[PDB]
Amino acid sequence: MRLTQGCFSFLPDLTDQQIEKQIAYCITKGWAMNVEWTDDPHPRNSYWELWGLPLFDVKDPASVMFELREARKSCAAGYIRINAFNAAYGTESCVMSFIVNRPSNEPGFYLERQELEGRRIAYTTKSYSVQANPEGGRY
Amino acid sequence: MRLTQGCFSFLPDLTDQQIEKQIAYCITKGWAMNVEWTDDPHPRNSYWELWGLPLFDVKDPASVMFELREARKSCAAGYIRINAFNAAYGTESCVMSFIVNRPSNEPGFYLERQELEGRRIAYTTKSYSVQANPEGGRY
Amino acid sequence: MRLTQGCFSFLPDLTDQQIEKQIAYCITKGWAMNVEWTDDPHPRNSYWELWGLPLFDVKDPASVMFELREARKSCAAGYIRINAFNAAYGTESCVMSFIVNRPSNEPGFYLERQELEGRRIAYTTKSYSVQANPEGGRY
Amino acid sequence: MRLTQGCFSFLPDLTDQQIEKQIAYCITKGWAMNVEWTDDPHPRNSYWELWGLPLFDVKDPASVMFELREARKSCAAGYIRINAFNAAYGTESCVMSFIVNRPSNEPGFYLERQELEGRRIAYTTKSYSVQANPEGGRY
Amino acid sequence: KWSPRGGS
Amino acid sequence: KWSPRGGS
Amino acid sequence: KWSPRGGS
Amino acid sequence: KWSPRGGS
Repeated sequence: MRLTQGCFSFLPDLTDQQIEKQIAYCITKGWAMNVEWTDDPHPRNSYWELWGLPLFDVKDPASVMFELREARKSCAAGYIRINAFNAAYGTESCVMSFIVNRPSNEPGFYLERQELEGRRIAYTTKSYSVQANPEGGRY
Repeated sequence: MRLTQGCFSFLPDLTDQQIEKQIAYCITKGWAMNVEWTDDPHPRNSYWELWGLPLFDVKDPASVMFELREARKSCAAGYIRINAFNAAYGTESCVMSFIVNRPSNEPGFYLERQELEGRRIAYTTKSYSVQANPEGGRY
Repeated sequence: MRLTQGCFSFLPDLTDQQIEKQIAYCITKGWAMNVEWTDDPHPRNSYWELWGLPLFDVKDPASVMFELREARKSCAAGYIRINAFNAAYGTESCVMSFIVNRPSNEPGFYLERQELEGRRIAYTTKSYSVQANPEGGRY
Repeated sequence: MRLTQGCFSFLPDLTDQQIEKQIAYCITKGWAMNVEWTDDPHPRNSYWELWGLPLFDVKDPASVMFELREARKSCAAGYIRINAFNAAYGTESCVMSFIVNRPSNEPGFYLERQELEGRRIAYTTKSYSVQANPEGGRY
Repeated sequence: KWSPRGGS
Repeated sequence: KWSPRGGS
Repeated sequence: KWSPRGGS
Repeated sequence: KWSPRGGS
């Protein structure tokens, strides 16, 4: 299965030239950029692991491209994403996020159904990779 | 274990001639026919996967038999079922459903018991095939 | 681990002569005897599988011994137990129960702890044999 | 992963000479010492297994060192800890606890998320070693 | 290979 | 083969 | 060896 | 054999 989190997941994996252009668009706005990693893709897993501090006043995509290259050869198999933050009054939140690295294959998830009162069910979403191996060796 | 969902599961697997006769009975009533597939046989799994659109005005079982033949050679190991729908005022629901293809072997299910207040138990039914492999490779 | 259900589980496995004596004691009271089997030893698993009907008017332990011998060579690896019932007004319930056959080895159980309100925990007891294989192939 | 329970887990494993000094500090206060073992490291697992009775009036660390040596060569792979108790009015509780033996490697834990009312989640912490093998053969 | 390993 | 694999 | 064994 | 199989 293909994980569909992010804004461009219905398009093929993007090339390095494609990635650089999107970065160039966020810096022209004045946004701060950062890179994150994880091996637990549950949709409610809000905090991915941080790769260094956010690049606040960097004004050249080459600096962002370099950091992503490092993580790629340094981190274990899993997922990597690039985010952009806007600290303007009225926003003070993230304004863009897309995946930029995936594992060789992802088995996906399945549902568990606990029966409670009347006809009500309490659902739990479960990951095949997580349940099988500890962090660092899931993919 | 043998899954007992459907109207003829206490009888041996039906032959192609047997299946054709039941189809001929539903079309003489004017019902619409469709074919579905799944690899998760939980009794509360209401939505199986659809194989094309329902055949509304087909008036010859040969058309239904052909579609079933295709699914058999196209879909992965699992279960296949044929349903008949009646859109008449007062009904507007399914009026027949039977299994027409099974996996080589089905391990079945087991129960988990969570203890709550007093002597009350919250039960959960679990499938051996689902918990072991992702969709597409369970059988 | 050794399962401690039954009235004589803190004593070594009983010999056939030992079993026959206990049966002789229950029939002298006028009780009805029966034999049961299971491969799920959860302490809240109330209904084991029945081996034929209860022997109501049998007045010779040899009849009970014969039936147990058959089950031993017929049933799959697991547990077997003998029960005695008293239908007298004021009782109408079981009055004796002991294990008479065990698997080569039993791994046991472990606890799962769900955290709810404040410091409360909802506990669930889980069997290693059950979670691993379907009924018929657990031992 | 390294389990961080205990007062000195952010320091390297302590040598025998280091351990003896800490024991000498607790006896100078008049405290009672004991040794415990477990193969289930859940943070809410309050009762570890006891190794003999507590040493109440022993006034020489050599007695405590000897007992720890025995457990090390007698118990299965897992964790061992030393505790000190103060029975003075106003306390009557443990006043020190540190780990003194670890398994060759520990995979750690993962989280399960059950969705309840609104946006509330009920969390459960799960151990890889426990879920895989019975007590005695987890490490 | 990953399908026959489990779920007999 | 599927019975001795698990549940020692 | 413990990573490819499960989670295909 | 049943201890090193799982729980690396």
